[PDB]
Amino acid sequence: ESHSTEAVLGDALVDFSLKLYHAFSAMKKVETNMAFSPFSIASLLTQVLLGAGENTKTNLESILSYPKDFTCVHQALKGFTTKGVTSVSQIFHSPDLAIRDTFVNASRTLYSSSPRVLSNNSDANLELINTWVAKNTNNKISRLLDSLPSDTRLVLLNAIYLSAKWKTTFDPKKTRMEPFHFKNSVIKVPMMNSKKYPVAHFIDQTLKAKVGQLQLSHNLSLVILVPQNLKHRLEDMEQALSPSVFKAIMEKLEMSKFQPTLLTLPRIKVTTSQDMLSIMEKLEFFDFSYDLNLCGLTEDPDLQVSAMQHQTVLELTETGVEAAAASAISVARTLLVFEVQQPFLFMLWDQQHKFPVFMGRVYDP
Amino acid sequence: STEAVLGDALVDFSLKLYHAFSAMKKVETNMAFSPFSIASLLTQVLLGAGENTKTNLESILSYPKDFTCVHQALKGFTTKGVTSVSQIFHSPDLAIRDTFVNASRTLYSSSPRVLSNNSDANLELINTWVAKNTNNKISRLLDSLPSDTRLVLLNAIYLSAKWKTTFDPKKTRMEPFHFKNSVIKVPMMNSKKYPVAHFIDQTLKAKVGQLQLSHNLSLVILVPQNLKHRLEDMEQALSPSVFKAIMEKLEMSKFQPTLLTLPRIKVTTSQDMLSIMEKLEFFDFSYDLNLCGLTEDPDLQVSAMQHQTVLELTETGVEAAAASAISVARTLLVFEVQQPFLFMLWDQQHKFPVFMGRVYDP
Ligand SMILES: O=[SH]([O-])([O-])O[C@@H]1[C@@H](O)[C@H](O[C@@H]2O[C@H](CO)[C@@H](O)[C@H](O)[C@H]2O)[C@@H](CO)O[C@@H]1O
Ligand SMILES: *[C@@H]1O[C@H](CO)[C@@H](O)[C@H](O)[C@H]1NC(C)=O
Ligand SMILES: *[C@@H]1O[C@H](CO)[C@@H](O)[C@H](O)[C@H]1NC(C)=O
Ligand SMILES: OC[C@H]1O[C@H](O)[C@H](O)[C@@H](O)[C@@H]1O
Repeated sequence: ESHSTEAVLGDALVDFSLKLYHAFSAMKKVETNMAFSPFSIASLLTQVLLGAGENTKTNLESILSYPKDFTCVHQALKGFTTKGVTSVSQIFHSPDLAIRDTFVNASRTLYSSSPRVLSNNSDANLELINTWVAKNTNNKISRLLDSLPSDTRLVLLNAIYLSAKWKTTFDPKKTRMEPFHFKNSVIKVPMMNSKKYPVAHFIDQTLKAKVGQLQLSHNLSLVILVPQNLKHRLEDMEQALSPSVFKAIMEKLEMSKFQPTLLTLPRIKVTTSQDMLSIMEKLEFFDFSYDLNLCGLTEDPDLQVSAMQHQTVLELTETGVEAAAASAISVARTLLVFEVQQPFLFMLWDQQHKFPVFMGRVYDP
Repeated sequence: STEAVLGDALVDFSLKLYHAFSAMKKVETNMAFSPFSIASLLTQVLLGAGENTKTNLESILSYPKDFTCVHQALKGFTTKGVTSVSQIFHSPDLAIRDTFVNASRTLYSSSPRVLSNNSDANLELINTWVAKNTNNKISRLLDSLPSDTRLVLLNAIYLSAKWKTTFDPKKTRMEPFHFKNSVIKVPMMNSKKYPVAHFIDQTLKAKVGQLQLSHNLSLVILVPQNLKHRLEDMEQALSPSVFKAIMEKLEMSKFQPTLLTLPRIKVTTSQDMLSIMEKLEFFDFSYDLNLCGLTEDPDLQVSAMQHQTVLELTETGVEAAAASAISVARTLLVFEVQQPFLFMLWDQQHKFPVFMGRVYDP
């Protein structure tokens, strides 16, 4: 019956994540930090897909990389949900718009929420939504929006942050201002260290890059892709990172073993809000502004997604669950390195379900 | 020819001193001393020894019979990487033979000095004289002299040489070291790629690490591998045979970029060497002392015999480090110095130990 679909969804999420990666890369400036959540965006879009028809249905399916009649997905996606994030995602809608019952049941069954309703005046809503996002993200994301349209009929939202932490704590006392290769200068940045941190790692020839997985709480890992030499730039690594490439990177990593290892990386501290309409368009999906068929969601025939915000917050500092083993006094028994000293690309990958929860990159902490 | 033979003899002598020094000193103490400069001072005295004292010194110093070349060889060995002072003083009532003073001048390029008249004038004389010719590194060689002093042997020495490769001072934090069974925090130097020749010796159960210094000197470090082995038991397992092999090995062993931590080495050790000579079973310097060659005077004894080593190895090097050591190029090789350890400061050219010692607590 289902089960099938954890695998199939898994694949589709990888493919989608890259699509977003590049589209995000594009909308952002050229040497910028970014972070976004393929999972939570895909789930929000998959919520919308539930009540899409004819064209909008086939077009979403296309974007999200789902095959035809992938009905199981809505269960599967709820099943995937990690407790290592706090992921909020409501469809709002104006009073003049009337939401179908058969949708609201299916939304409740499967997404355990349902479209909310906007107040009467435009200006009342902005405070509503920012309060509502703040409340259900425990104030991590307070201000999701700075404006709404005036004629707003259908708003999609998605705030998300990483609550998970490192399995293994980093000693804060062992965190100096060490060097990082920004642009062609060198800059000095807070950098975390452990003489023996547990690390699964290897080299990939195709990317010409160092791949480093680091364990986190809730069966999440952080996968880091740094180019090996400084002679390779990040941009050209991005453009060489196929979905086929990527999937092999993870199959490899699953076999690859965590071993005590000399570790430096920076404090990761990335927050990225993004008008996703721009992105959807960048992916060649224009339905959210014209020819939008959400029959399933509503009967109303003159329908368009007035706004679609995404926001990721992501801190990985020293704090871990478990304090480090054998005090890392020396580096006895281990003879391995992984240092992160130039701009790099990262997943935050679910190990259990084999898909990317977050994705991004760091040029400058 | 005698460079080889002297080389061997100096190794053997150095250990003999090591243990004797180990013995006179307390149990978990830093020490540092110079086998070369002590041996040379004793070899100066050997020049004018006769019958018994001659054969007994020869024995101690590990020289074979009729090793006449030695005095040249030893002068030839002298490194510019140290500042080594070593005078035989003597009182006015004692008369030094001419044939000695010429041979001393020829070979040791100095000659016995003479003491003032009153005991108390001499102490200031000698400490000034040692200060002057050691550029104030060793000021106060002595705190007392005997009263009836007739023959004083002295030897101050310090290491002027430095690391080939500088250590970054910015990269020197208060990191941990395993003193006693506690842990203490001590200034520790680091380089992600320092050039280091190293290996493991099973006999000692120890890490051996050579590090290059200026003037064809190296610093050889012997740390026990695990914390489970103590230093004391490593000392007692360190034969001359063991040691000589350690160096033959090291000569073949290659310097390679390597992850390095060690402490700041900062050791100064003054020592009444009579105590040592006795500890080595050489009693001539207080009775049955035959220095016919040095003097005709028949009622002769070495009233005092001081040694003093100063030894700083901090970050300062000749050459600043290559490729900035930004990351760790080629392989991860390691040598970390985090528990008490034993060291040579070894002449590579001539193959003998200039200094020897150990560090329990920086
Ligand atoms: O964990 S570590 O040794 O780096 O961290 C500090 C440490 O510096 C402090 O120890 C000493 O305490 C005196 C106060 O008398 C300070 O002058 C110095 O900071 C330090 O020499 C301890 C003491 O609370 O605090 C931290 O753990
Ligand atoms: C509610 O939704 C599920 C399918 O989404 C279905 O099993 C059930 O029949 C629905 N019930 C009602 C009252 O709509
Ligand atoms: C000086 O010393 C050398 C070697 O000991 C010797 O050849 C020479 O005869 C000595 N001369 C005198 C006058 O003492
Ligand atoms: O590298 C040494 C320098 O580091 C930092 O830039 C400090 O601001 C400066 O005062 C110091 O001398």
